[PDB]
Amino acid sequence: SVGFGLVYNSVAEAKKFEPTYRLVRYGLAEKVEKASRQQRKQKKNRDKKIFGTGKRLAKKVARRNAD
Amino acid sequence: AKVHGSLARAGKVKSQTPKVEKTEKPKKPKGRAYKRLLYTRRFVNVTLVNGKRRMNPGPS
Amino acid sequence: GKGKPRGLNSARKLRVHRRNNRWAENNYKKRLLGTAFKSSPFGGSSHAKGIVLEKLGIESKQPNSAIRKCVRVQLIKNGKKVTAFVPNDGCLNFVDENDEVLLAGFGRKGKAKGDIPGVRFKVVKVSGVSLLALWKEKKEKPRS
Amino acid sequence: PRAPRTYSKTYSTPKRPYESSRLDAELKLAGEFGLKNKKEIYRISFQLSKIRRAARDLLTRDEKDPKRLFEGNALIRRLVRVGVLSEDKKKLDYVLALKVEDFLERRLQTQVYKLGLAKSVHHARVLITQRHIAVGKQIVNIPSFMVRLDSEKHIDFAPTSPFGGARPGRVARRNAARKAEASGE
RNA sequence: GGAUAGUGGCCUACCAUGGUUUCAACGGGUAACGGGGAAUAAGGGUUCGAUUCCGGAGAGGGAGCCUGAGAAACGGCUACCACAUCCAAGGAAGGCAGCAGGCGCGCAAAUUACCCAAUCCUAAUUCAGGGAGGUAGUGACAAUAAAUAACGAUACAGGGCCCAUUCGGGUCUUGUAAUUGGAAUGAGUACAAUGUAAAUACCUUAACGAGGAACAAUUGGAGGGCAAGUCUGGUGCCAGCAGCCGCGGUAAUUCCAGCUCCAAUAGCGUAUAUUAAAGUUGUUGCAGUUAAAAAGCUCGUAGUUGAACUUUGGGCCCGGUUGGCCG
RNA sequence: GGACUUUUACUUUGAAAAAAUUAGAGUGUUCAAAGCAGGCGUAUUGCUCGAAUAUAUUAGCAUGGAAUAAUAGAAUAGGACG
RNA sequence: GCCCGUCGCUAGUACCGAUUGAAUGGCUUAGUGAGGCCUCAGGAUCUGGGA
Ligand SMILES: [Mg+2]
Ligand SMILES: [Mg+2]
Ligand SMILES: [Mg+2]
Ligand SMILES: [Mg+2]
Ligand SMILES: [Mg+2]
Ligand SMILES: [Mg+2]
Ligand SMILES: [Mg+2]
Ligand SMILES: [Mg+2]
Ligand SMILES: [Mg+2]
Ligand SMILES: [Mg+2]
Ligand SMILES: [Mg+2]
Ligand SMILES: [Mg+2]
Ligand SMILES: [Mg+2]
Ligand SMILES: [Mg+2]
Ligand SMILES: [Mg+2]
Ligand SMILES: [Mg+2]
Ligand SMILES: [Mg+2]
Ligand SMILES: [Mg+2]
Ligand SMILES: [Mg+2]
Ligand SMILES: [Mg+2]
Ligand SMILES: [Mg+2]
Ligand SMILES: [Mg+2]
Ligand SMILES: [Mg+2]
Ligand SMILES: [Mg+2]
Ligand SMILES: [Mg+2]
Ligand SMILES: [Mg+2]
Ligand SMILES: [Mg+2]
Ligand SMILES: [Mg+2]
Ligand SMILES: [Mg+2]
Ligand SMILES: [Mg+2]
Ligand SMILES: [Mg+2]
Ligand SMILES: [Mg+2]
Ligand SMILES: [Mg+2]
Ligand SMILES: [Mg+2]
Ligand SMILES: [Mg+2]
Ligand SMILES: [Mg+2]
Ligand SMILES: [Mg+2]
Ligand SMILES: [Mg+2]
Ligand SMILES: [Mg+2]
Repeated sequence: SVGFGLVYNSVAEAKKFEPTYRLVRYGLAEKVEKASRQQRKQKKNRDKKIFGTGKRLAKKVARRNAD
Repeated sequence: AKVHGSLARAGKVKSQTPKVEKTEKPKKPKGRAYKRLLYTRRFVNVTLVNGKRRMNPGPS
Repeated sequence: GKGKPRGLNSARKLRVHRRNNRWAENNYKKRLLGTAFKSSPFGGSSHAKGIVLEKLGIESKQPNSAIRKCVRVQLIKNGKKVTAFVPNDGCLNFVDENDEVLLAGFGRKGKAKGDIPGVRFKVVKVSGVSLLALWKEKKEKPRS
Repeated sequence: PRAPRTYSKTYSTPKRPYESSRLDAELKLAGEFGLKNKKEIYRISFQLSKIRRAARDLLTRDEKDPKRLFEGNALIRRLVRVGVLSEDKKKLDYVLALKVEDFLERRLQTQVYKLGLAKSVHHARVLITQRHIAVGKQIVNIPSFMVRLDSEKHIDFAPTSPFGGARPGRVARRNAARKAEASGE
């Protein structure tokens, strides 16, 4: 079997010059799991509809339950 | 000519040729083996040179 | 020299005269007039799918006495109307009026086949399936 | 938008489809070197056809012309390599000769048979396709491998399978399971 | 002069009468985006190129314009035209010839999946984003390798061959066999590790996994062209076949079947197109008395074509490149 | 640097020239279609061959040739050199 | 023996043809003319003549 190997001058270097997924294989990194790449896309888009922070948008829609 | 001649007989003969079913036979080898069988037939053993050479004879 | 200019600048006349005379070629003129796209019941396309009007009983040309069994089809992309033949014994019992069918040519480049006068196409499928398969038994004719 | 994956076809088919003479002449070839296709002959006669074409073209050029001398000599040395062209006949007027059986004779299926190992050319086919016989420890399972000169000596069973040592087969070892179970405990 | 980034009838004002054309202008057609190229293999050609790269054009159709270095931009805006969606009827809102997916259209064409790991691109930027792109699913578009078996035993039969006065079978294998004989391998299934961004497959590899019930090859064809039967049964100018020639009206070598046989074989038939065959478009290279074809006749412009003759013979020099007999 | 040159066709050799495709060299992707790799050791801290060549014709450029075929020349001499 | 044309039947193609017939696409006269852009004005307001 032929492959390819690397060996770093120290483990401060390995953790910095390595792919983040490689460390995963090894046990030198937790798989920071995240939302479906499309869920994230959709989170972005849902956000574009809101100009500013928005807490002022929760309150004005709380006047809705008056009209 | 004529374009509205009878249609009743469509499928006549196929419908009335008495069925007989295929006879279960030995299986024939597929691939290279089959070309082999042909070679030993056509050339190696040889059968009859009845004047010339025959391929599908019956009641010769 | 009989005819054709032999000279060294006579290349224009030599092409023109060739352009000219190509027209006497059947398939060149068919091609360039676009006879396909214009005449021809199909588009110029390989097959065409139409709908079955009446079931015909075409009597064969001499010295052949028989009844040839066909279908008048009305091409779907077209409304062009066409009689087509239904190959193999029976098979007409497969079709019925108002059915969909697939028509292909007869392999005579235009031109009708044998003793069948007028017919330039043949059926290939019906109600979605394959006339051939229905003949054998590999398939069966769809509900409606 | 990604580069064309290039490809080529590797056969030609008989112009005349039902030539009784060609037809027999082809079958015996198969029957001899254990082919399964007419294509296995077709493929070769195609390989042949170009080589002739190359050579034909070369010959037209001037004797001692650069391309002719370059590519001509290249073609010759390569044919020599696999052992189609003999050493004497080393000057391409003969690659211009050169029939199909020459090629045929140099397949791994044919060589595996020629000396020992196989006994009958078909057993030769089956052994190869079945992960026995090798070149180095490099196992080869293509009957058309075409054996280079320095390799003829290194055709032999592989360090695996039985034959070339180390474990019998799954079915033998399955009968050893029907010996010590019935008669023993 | 004005306008433009800037040349220029680009536009305007004055003035003039020019510009193109049988060496085909101008007009029409195009089921026309141009190119690199593709298919066909004596050569000369013929046909094709929406389509992985380069150029150009477009974003439902037109025009207009803001921003900006760069757009006459459409995943920008404005107007009209055509579609068209939501409503509380007041109004508001859309532009898949991006990726997928749907309708329609038709002979005709796949997933509303995963990822930024690679290739690279962008930003304030090593980090974010990227349906660019890559991954996988669908997939007999094309192209490559090539399993469906391999070896011995026996039973008569043989042809070899020494002898043959005559039994014969005997050891060299030719193989057709209705009991036989053990060996082999992956198609699959699957620990495992490899693979991968994560998976899947491939490459490896424990455990399993072949005797005919199989892990059981097809597709056409068997009168001629054209490789393969004058078998048997059926039909009776019917039913069907047949590219073409031709078969079928009661012994069918063409139909419908069984048997057997051929060809190509994981592929083979059919339909349409085109290329070769085609020297049936002919420059290479056709034909024209009678087969298709010399204009009734002469003049004649364009076009093509067009006799011979003008420094040739002789002398000197240099240095190359193959090859010979010698090395 | 000054002062002036009858026109052309043809052919030669050369430059300018994108890649993929095509032809074709090298390399045993297990074979092959492909790909542009790969190969050697001290396989413990590296050594090293590559990633050719050809074609690319019409037009434009540049150079050699002076056969073949055009062109222009001096006759009311308004000729040629000085 | 061969064979020609009218006349008669079935089926198919194309032609002529009242309908000053119909349809789609490309330009286009005359009239009407949105919109943005340029320009003559304007001046809610909001400042130091300008906006
Ligand atoms: Mg994201
Ligand atoms: Mg934000
Ligand atoms: Mg004519
Ligand atoms: Mg009718
Ligand atoms: Mg339509
Ligand atoms: Mg002017
Ligand atoms: Mg005028
Ligand atoms: Mg003309
Ligand atoms: Mg177009
Ligand atoms: Mg084109
Ligand atoms: Mg193109
Ligand atoms: Mg198009
Ligand atoms: Mg644009
Ligand atoms: Mg659209
Ligand atoms: Mg318009
Ligand atoms: Mg726009
Ligand atoms: Mg855009
Ligand atoms: Mg309301
Ligand atoms: Mg889409
Ligand atoms: Mg869009
Ligand atoms: Mg398809
Ligand atoms: Mg990123
Ligand atoms: Mg930071
Ligand atoms: Mg994507
Ligand atoms: Mg099978
Ligand atoms: Mg079995
Ligand atoms: Mg069959
Ligand atoms: Mg025959
Ligand atoms: Mg009978
Ligand atoms: Mg019979
Ligand atoms: Mg039969
Ligand atoms: Mg074929
Ligand atoms: Mg010539
Ligand atoms: Mg002729
Ligand atoms: Mg005549
Ligand atoms: Mg005459
Ligand atoms: Mg002359
Ligand atoms: Mg040149
Ligand atoms: Mg190149």
